[PDB]
Amino acid sequence: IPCVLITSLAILVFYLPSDCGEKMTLCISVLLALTVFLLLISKIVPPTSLDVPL
Amino acid sequence: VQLQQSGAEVMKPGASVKISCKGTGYTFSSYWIEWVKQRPGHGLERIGEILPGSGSTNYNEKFRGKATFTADKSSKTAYMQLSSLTSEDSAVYYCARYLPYYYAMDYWGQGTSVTVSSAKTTPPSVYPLAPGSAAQTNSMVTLGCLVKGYFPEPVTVTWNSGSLSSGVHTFPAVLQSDLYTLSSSVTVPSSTWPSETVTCNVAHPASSTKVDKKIVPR
Amino acid sequence: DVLMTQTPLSLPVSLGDQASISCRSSQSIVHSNGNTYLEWYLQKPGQSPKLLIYKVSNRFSGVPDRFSGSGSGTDFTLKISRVEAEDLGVYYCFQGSHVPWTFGGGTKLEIKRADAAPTVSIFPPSSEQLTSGGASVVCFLNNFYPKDINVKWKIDGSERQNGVLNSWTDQDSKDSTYSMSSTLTLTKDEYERHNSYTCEATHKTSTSPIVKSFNRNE
Amino acid sequence: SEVASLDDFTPSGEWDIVALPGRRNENPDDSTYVDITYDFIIRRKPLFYTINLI
Ligand SMILES: *[C@@H]1O[C@H](CO)[C@@H](O[C@@H]2O[C@H](CO)[C@@H](O[C@@H]3O[C@H](CO)[C@@H](O)[C@H](O[C@H]4O[C@H](CO)[C@@H](O)[C@H](O)[C@@H]4O)[C@@H]3O)[C@H](O)[C@H]2NC(C)=O)[C@H](O)[C@H]1NC(C)=O
Repeated sequence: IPCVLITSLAILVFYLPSDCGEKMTLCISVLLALTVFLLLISKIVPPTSLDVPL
Repeated sequence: VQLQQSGAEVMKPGASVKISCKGTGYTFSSYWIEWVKQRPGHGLERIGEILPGSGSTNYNEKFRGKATFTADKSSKTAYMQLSSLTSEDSAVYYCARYLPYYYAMDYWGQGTSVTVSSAKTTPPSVYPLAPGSAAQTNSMVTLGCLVKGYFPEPVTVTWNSGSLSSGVHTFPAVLQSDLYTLSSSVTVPSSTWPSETVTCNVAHPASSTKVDKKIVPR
Repeated sequence: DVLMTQTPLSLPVSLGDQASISCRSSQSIVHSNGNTYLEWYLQKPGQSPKLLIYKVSNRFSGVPDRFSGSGSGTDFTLKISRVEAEDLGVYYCFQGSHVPWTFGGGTKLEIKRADAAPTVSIFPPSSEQLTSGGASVVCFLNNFYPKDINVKWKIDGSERQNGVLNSWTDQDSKDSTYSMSSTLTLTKDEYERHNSYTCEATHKTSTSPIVKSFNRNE
Repeated sequence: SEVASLDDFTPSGEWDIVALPGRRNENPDDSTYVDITYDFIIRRKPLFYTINLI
């Protein structure tokens, strides 16, 4: 559920006006959170050669 | 040490092949088995290798998906599986023993011949040859024979109990449309040829054929 | 995949002459341990390949001392000091450094000697061909050196190309010469309509193509 | 044998066996020394670290 919540914010950057001056904050924060969740999941359930977790 | 391969095989296009290499006299599970393809034209191409001890396998770029290796630990043998077959796959396959970064490919299999075609095991159709009606008959003349519609290979072309061991020019077989054809030549004394009898014995062990058609001067 | 290139594709050299085979790689094939894994093989006709050299500075056991290798990260050369008839075959490169391991392109080796002119001959079809319902026009070209040989099938002044067979033999031993034979299959309705038949043979020894023709109408 | 046996080996899944040669070594200057050394040449399967780091 947290992964889906973070993924759902990936699109909002394109509805955000360029005048507010916050596009970079949003997209970089989303990328950070995604990288962190990937690393945690890999610590828990390692992706080996034969199969990668979906 | 000995590496033993399966016998030759003949099958129609679109089928699948499973040839095997069996090794004895050494630790089978601890050596990479290298599969090498040699198209009759020319060139040695390496399909891949497998390590029987584990499941490790590597395939060359040109053969990914086309070939698949398997090995049995209990029985000292490894298998190569060929996917949907075509006329281009007609070649002789080798199995060799290899240990990377150390002594290499010091023992090979005998070789397995795989031929692909739609033809059936037709019997040989041997024909004789005679000098042209209007030709210059020199003191030395040649002699030859033709065989057509023979399948599969090989067909042994020999003279009367080795009558002419020297001077023979046997030529490799070729495909005309779908069947194989063969040709041969020999040199004999013009004076002696009428005196005695010489004939090209044609044998097709794959079809159990042994014929003999004498060639008489025109 | 690392690509290995061998030159020359052929190296005719008389007995007792030094023979050098060059080998080049797409990338450097030096390994981290300090060694470079390049192997040389020799495949005589009708036999499986035989190992000759590995880790070029080194040499396999049982081979004669006339062989030797050398080279740097990308350029390697094999050397044969004093050749014989037992050194005839195809020599291959093999790099064992980078996965996947690949073979060289091969390089046939021949022995050069006094070229000999061909002994041409044309054999018209036999009566058995007539009975069966075909016409096997057989043309022979034996004992010609070097490989520079060509045949033109001209009938009634018309150059016909389709349906022409070409088959030659490997270098002989006693005479060290090749042999070639181009047979021309013809059907009865097609065979008899012509009145003249010819099988031109062009060779370096005789620049003018040697002519062996006959007329069906007699 | 010149190599170690793999007759009862279970594959690892994160390391790949390449070669397991063995060699008997003697010291020419000692004459009381002898040993047998096995080289384990192992190749990493890089999917996990590829995905997680590269
Ligand atoms: C894995 O690590 C081990 C341990 O470090 C390593 O073993 C060493 O390998 C080298 C290379 O083969 C050995 O050095 C060679 O030893 C032989 C045996 O006497 C010599 O003949 C060699 O010298 C000849 O060949 C050289 C290369 O052609 C020439 O440059 C030289 O002039 C001679 O002609 C060479 O000295 C070394 O003895 C071993 N050491 C031990 C303890 O076994 C192994 O190679 C590594 N493997 C991999 C794949 O990384």
